[PDB]
Amino acid sequence: MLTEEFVSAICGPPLSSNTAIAKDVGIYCHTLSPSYSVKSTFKKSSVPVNCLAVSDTHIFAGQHEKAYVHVYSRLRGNQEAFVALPERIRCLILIGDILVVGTTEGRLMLWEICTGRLVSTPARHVQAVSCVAATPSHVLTGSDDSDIHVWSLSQLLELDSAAEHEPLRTLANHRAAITALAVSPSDSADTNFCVSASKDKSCIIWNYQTGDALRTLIFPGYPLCMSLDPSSRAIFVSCEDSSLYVAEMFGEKPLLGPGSEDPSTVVQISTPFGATQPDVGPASCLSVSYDGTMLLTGHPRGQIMRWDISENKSPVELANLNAAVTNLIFVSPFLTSKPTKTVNIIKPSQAERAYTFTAQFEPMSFTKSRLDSLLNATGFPADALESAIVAFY
Amino acid sequence: MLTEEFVSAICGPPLSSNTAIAKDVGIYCHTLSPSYSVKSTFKKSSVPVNCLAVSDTHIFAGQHEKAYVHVYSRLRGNQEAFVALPERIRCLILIGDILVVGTTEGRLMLWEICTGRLVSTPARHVQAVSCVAATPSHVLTGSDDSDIHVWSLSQLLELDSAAEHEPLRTLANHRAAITALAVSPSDSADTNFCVSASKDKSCIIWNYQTGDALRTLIFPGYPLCMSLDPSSRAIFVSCEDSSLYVAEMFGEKPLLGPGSEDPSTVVQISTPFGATQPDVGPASCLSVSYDGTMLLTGHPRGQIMRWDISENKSPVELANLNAAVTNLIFVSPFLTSKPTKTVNIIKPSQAERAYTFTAQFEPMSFTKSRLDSLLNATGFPADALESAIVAFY
Amino acid sequence: TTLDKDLREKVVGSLVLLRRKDVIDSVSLLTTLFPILISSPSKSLRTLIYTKIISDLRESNAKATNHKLNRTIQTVLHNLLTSDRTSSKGLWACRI
Amino acid sequence: PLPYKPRAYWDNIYRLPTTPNPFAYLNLFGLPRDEDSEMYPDRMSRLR
Amino acid sequence: TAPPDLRVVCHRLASTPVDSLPRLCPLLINHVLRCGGPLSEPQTSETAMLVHKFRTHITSLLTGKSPAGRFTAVCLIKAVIDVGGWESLRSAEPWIRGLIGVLQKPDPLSSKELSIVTLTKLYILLQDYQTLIREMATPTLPGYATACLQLIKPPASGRPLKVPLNFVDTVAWSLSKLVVLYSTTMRPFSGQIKSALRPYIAPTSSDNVVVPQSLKENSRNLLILLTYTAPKNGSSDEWVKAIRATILDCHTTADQVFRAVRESWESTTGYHIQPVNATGEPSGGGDSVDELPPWSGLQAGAERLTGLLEYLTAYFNNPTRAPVNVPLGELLDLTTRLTLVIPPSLGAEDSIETNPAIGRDEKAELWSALPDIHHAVLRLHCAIIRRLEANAIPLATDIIDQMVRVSTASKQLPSVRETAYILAKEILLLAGSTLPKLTVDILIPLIQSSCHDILTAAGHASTASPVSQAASALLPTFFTHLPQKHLPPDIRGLLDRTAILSHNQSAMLASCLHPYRDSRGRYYPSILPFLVRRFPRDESVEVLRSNLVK
Amino acid sequence: TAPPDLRVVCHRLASTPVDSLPRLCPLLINHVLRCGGPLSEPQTSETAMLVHKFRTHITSLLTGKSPAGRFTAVCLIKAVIDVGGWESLRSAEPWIRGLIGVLQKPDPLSSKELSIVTLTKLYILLQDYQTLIREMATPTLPGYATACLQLIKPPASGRPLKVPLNFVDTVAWSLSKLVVLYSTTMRPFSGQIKSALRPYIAPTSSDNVVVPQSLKENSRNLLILLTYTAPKNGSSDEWVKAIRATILDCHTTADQVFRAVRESWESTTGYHIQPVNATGEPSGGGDSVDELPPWSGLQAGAERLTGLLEYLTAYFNNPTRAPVNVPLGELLDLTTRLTLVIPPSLGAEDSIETNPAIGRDEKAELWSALPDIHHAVLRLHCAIIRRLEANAIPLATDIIDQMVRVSTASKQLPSVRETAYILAKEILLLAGSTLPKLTVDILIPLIQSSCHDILTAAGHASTASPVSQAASALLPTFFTHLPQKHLPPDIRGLLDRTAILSHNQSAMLASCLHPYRDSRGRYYPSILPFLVRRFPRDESVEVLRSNLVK
Repeated sequence: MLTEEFVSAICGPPLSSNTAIAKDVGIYCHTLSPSYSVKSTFKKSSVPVNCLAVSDTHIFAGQHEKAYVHVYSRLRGNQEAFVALPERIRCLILIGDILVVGTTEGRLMLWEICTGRLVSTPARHVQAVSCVAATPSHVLTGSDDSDIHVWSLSQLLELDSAAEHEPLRTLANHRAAITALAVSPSDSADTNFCVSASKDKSCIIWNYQTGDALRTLIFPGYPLCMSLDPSSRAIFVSCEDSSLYVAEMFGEKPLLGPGSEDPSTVVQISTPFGATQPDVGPASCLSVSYDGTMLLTGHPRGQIMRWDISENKSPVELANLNAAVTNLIFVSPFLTSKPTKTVNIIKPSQAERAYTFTAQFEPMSFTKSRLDSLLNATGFPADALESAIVAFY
Repeated sequence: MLTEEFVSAICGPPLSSNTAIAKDVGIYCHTLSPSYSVKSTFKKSSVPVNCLAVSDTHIFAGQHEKAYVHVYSRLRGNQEAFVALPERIRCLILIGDILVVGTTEGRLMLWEICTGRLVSTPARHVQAVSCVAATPSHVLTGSDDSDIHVWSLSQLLELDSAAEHEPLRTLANHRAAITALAVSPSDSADTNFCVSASKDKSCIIWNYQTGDALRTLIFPGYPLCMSLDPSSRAIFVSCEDSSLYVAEMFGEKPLLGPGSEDPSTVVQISTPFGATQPDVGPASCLSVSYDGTMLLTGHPRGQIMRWDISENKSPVELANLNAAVTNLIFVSPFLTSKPTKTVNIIKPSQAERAYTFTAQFEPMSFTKSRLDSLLNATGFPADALESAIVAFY
Repeated sequence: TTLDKDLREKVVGSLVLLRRKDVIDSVSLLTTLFPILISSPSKSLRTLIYTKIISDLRESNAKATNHKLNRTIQTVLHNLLTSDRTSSKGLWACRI
Repeated sequence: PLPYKPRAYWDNIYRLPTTPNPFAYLNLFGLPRDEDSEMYPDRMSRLR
Repeated sequence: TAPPDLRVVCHRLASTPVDSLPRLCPLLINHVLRCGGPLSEPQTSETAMLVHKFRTHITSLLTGKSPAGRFTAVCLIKAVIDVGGWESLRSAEPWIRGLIGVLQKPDPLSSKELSIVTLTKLYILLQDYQTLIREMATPTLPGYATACLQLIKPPASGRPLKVPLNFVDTVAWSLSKLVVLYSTTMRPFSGQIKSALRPYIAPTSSDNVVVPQSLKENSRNLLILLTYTAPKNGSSDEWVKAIRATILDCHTTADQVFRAVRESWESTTGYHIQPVNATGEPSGGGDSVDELPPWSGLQAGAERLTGLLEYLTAYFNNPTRAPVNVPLGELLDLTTRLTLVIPPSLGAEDSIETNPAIGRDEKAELWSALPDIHHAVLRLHCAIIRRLEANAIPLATDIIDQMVRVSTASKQLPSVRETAYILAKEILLLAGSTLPKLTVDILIPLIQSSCHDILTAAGHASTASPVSQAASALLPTFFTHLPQKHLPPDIRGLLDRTAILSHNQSAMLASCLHPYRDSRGRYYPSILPFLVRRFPRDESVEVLRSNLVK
Repeated sequence: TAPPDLRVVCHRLASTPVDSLPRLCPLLINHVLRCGGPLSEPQTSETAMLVHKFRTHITSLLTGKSPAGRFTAVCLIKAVIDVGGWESLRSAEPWIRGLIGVLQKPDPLSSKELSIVTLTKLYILLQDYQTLIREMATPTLPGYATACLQLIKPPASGRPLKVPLNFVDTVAWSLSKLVVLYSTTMRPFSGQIKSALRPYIAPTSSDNVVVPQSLKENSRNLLILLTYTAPKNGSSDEWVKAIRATILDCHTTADQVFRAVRESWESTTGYHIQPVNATGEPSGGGDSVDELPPWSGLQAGAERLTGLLEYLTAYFNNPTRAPVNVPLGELLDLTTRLTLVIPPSLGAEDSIETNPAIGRDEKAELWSALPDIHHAVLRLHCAIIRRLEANAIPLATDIIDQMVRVSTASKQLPSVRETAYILAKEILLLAGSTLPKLTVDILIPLIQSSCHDILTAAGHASTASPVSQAASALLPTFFTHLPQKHLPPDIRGLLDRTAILSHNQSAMLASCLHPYRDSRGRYYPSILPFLVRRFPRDESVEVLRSNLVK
């Protein structure tokens, strides 16, 4: 089949005194398919929830209650940077070549990992920015003040813009701290959506380009983390009562569509797809495989659980990392052709300089010639060979 | 300014002795937009229901009480051919360059107008074939035996055919004579459907490739004529109660789609969109405009009436033709590029001849050269110009 | 076809009057009148349009023979006859 | 503005137009329109 | 106030030396293309004054002694007739004589070729206005044809052509463009054109002259469009006579090519294979006008047969003036005969019947020459499919068998596999949705070969290849226009995996639109999670996701 | 036994004389490419005997005195390396020295070009095997480089090149392929290549030599990729120094071409407009190594600036060995300076503040020189977008401003409009979904111009112009990646009319999937009745029919 790989992160001290795993090790890179093996380890980090980001070249990991993002070179096996930020990190993600960070002070920062720019927003939030998500066009930031703000990426990344950055909208129907955010694959104004998850026992589906609250879902326990399936059919949600629930959006009673109910009508979900024992604990992080058949959870006692969505079988324990697994990210098994490779990163510096972009240019056949066809073609093209003959004669 | 045109045909003796309307004129060709006018006339024709076909070169008109098809050249604007088919004609359609004829004894005739080759199927229908619909891979023949047969065109028409042609499937959930057949423009195995109107006051929506009945609709009157809207959203039906109904596939109560009910459940339509007076008569034929916003209905009292779905619930008479209007067919306002033009037709003949195709080859620019770029490019191309300069020097 | 008779002969007479006042050209007037002449169902309209065409030809060729206009009209009539032999529309060209 | 309709976006594609005189802004089958005969549906163009 | 482009033009032509004017031709051409308004105005302002001066300078350069000035004049005339419209058209009457004088004078052949292109553009543009054909095109066109035929005529039997075959190609292209529009004027030159372009139709290895491909299709197009010049409306009769004569020439050449192999083919049209001499090399052709130039050798016979098949392809690639009777039955019989003789697998030489007297070296030459013949037959089938469209549904059944037999005979040939992929896509888009179970079963090795080519190019067993591109274009057709019920489950799984690994968005769209049904009725899983994750922001993928999930 | 293709190859090579071998070359190359099996096997059967005899024939032909035999040997070596693999790679050791001898001998230049192509392909394929590199490529590369450099070396100022510029282009292309893989070997030759290809980076009209675009592009690519051979990992430093020197050369040339106008542009990077004398024609360049050959004249300066802009484009078109610091601030400053010089409209000569000491001829030659420079700037922006994608989102706003300013300045220039359409498609696909109402309002005239071009091509205002093709490729983007809430109803109506009347199925689908809300919040009726009636069985409507799949 295809080789799925995933990355795990650890926060806190080791729970058990004696273990086979080394105590210092903070990041593991594994294989899910076809067999479980530990590809690599990255040495020193303590990553909180939603403070990990994986690219094809680097691994960014925020530290626990420090303003430090450890940057590790995935193509070299070592640690490249100890990048310091003005404020401590509550959450961080990576989009393209921009690390998007929500701080402890209600501040949103964008770090261009290739140029060195560090765009800072005014503190529109009044508590810590708990969760962050991004599109190619928008940035969603939900915090503990029951407020989620939508930001324009181009407006945030404008070079000479000196006016104070302001959110376009404020998705505010929640009444407690926002725990998780997820974003639909589409970016069109009429058909996209974003799912929130908060401590008000609920999840709200929004249209984050119009401000409309599309759906309200009540769980028996407040959600901790969630993940959409690849086909955007279901929202797998972990709750505080050690249970995994499935919110099927387009099923027998559609949450959205022509057969849906009124948006003011609230849908309550009470059927758990999966349950974990109090020994294992509730799932701290969720992630869904490339195919969508397999689901991985991280638990504060170190267990990694595989759940078969299709077969609906019992969960299977893969390995124990001896401490809390706060993050689980899958890397796509296929590769996307990108003409610029971020071999090295630039640390954030605030000084008067020209806008400089640092990357390595990859061969992408951006030019064409009549001799490239002769070289690449097996033998010669008939017309070119015949022209060569008549030029000879 | 696009011009929308339709072609009308009449049958039977004139209803009133009016010297203004010419007695011998059979077929009219009109303009619908921007103003109603009569462009052209074709004389000596009496066309019953479903015996009119039109294409950019020719008009085919099967005759009432004759086994004759009159072929009219639109380019020359006159009587080209009097094609005598061996057995009687009840209906005919045109699909490309083949005329498909449903006969009164239950046979199917496929006459290639370009090669002059006739294929006669065995009489699988024990009574008269009332309606015939065609797609470039299928032919659907519904007859008075309460049976509808599905045939493959590639199986019906091939070279050196000696085996008797057998239909692929038979759709016989009706209990009366099949009045009308319509087919969705789709050709996929699962997304297509066909709607069949019969004298048991029922329309059935079928998936004819799988032979499954998707929906059943009951009307107070049996449907005389029936047409689908261009975007495949709705069905317009006339009834014997002089009333015209509309049925929507994807409404609040959807007839088809995921929100639809079971196929065995039968929906009754009782809300009339429009109605015509007793002296007007029930709509003998129905046609839908290119945009789909407007409908044309022909009634046996001789008048053609326009229905505007959005604007006017009451239909508006365009003109009175003093004879029973049996067919209305629209012509697309856009010209279609076809590599062959059928300037002259070939009569059907039974003789031992090689398979010959007769058409005028249109200039489609299939051959391209490097000098064509210099010819059709304004000025000279840069590379050819510099090559010419170098070879001059 | 749909206008009132008095209004439509007034429109034809006013077009001929504009030709007399030299607002419009004889070729434009004749290309307006002739298809209506050959395709109109109204006998009175056909008669008056034919009369106006004859009057326009007489007034054009009265002071000097207009060879270009005569050639164009003769070519138009010849095309009308040549287009359809079985049609009865050539009797108008015959009468002209 | 009218409030949010949960099933308007897909019904605009899968249902017939309910607007009286639809496709009037296209003017595909009509005569070309000058400035006076052009339609100005919104108050922005009307005010301009 | 004349435009800056116009006054730059007049100043630069006044100041620049005539010999270095060809180097400044790219600048002057762009400036004249910018000069739109001044050239189109009807015939004192400075604009009109300098337009008159510019046209006077063009006439001076055209009638001057300098070949560089003549080259610049040809370029400027081409730009002016491309820009200035009807005024520049009617002010081009001396320019046509000057362009003929450039061809008549011993000027460089680049200047002659640009004059040919400019004159062709003139004669094409004059077709819009009826009076301009009366005044300019018809008086000067016999002179243009006389000059072209004087340049293209072989000066002597022993003396070869003084001009290169590229100039021959340019002349053939221009005359091909003009015989369609001016048939009755080009009628007297039909005899000299047909005799001049005779060797270039089906050149062999025995001609000792390397004929370019472009000259070959241009010669084919000219000799097919010369039927326009038939008097008393004999265009259709000449077209049918010529195409049937070409089919007869194909059969007579195929006898000499296939004399090694005993054929079981029979003719529905009634052609009988005449006996062939067993001794000596195969021979054909004659010095007569109706025949092609002679050839000797089996490779020469195969090249002649391939050229004749390409001539038949050009028959379907060129238009006709009047409706014609296409001999579809004769063409199908010819293709059936030429496809029934297949190359063996390794060790089937003893299995298939052969002539005993003929040489084993000639045998090896024959089965080395067969794939080119099958390639030409498949290309002819593709052209027939393209021209007839839905009228090739009667012909569709035999083309499938010919394609399958050819591809299974030579599946080691990338070109044969490629043209099989294009032909398969065409015939499946015409009649593929109702193919029977036997046809679906015999098309299975083609599916496996196409998927293998796609996977080999993707690396999941390379780079972009024509075979890979043809198979990638063919891949969505296996879902859209092939019966899924007749497909075995392994073929459907291979197609889905091939689409996923090749990242073919259209193939995944087609696979999700057409789900697979097994014998029992169990729904095979969709590949929609792959499609949405790979192409998330595509509008078709969004509709598919929002509709299939519901 | 032996394959028939190999048998025919051996028999033709035995029987055919050497002089007639080049006209039988398409036979031999095709049969050798068919014979992939026995050549790939390591090196008694008939197959092995024929392969040994065939390699002996190749060696004899390449060592032969006959240029025809040498040409046939070159083509046959290329075929053998293509379809022969690692055995042929090991046996091709004397073939390298034979090919270099063919280059050194006074042979025809087509044969030399094919030898160059064969050698380049051979080194490309040799790069895979590391032992074969040290065995073959390391000793032979100085000889091949020396032969190429003595071929393309300028003999003297008075003596022109004996070889044509297309052959120089082939040499430059081969060296461009080789410097990337072999840096240390090409490091001694880096000095001579720069002096050899200096006059082809930005040629002007004052050099009296017409230089081909392929030669220009290959010389630019080779002088950029020569930084691969920089010692001590100085590739990035030399790349930054070279691009900064190119930007400085653009600025200095811009001063000389813009002496006529008063510039309101103030640099944000540090450059200052040095005074330029107002007497005489503008001039620049020099004879030193660090600067381009001299030019004199405003049009020559415009050509120099355009060539330097294309050289800047080649920087993003070419790869880099190590990560490099791209001076994006300097590039945007330069493009802002070049796009702030707007040519005046008709009857607006007093609109632009200008130097009153410089005459009309220079002024109105500059007003014609600007559009080509602006087109080069737009192509440079297109290259930057195509290289960076989401890293150019910070550059999104002002490039739109430059594009709008240039398009409104040169609405009457089709090439400028076409390049503006390409750049607009790229920027709107990048960050067009969140543009504000002001940006939409300033992008409205480009929408109107594109719709007018499409309707002009469709005949609803003929062949398809490149401007029309670029606008039709941009029409769906106006729906998919543009805020429809900021769009006027007239613009949406014009877009829908353009899509329907031009039969753009992607645009009709985008209109159906991005409906326009009125002021009431109600959606406009969808185009879909037109899309189904124009393309009934297309994938566009087959996707929208996904609610019936079951």
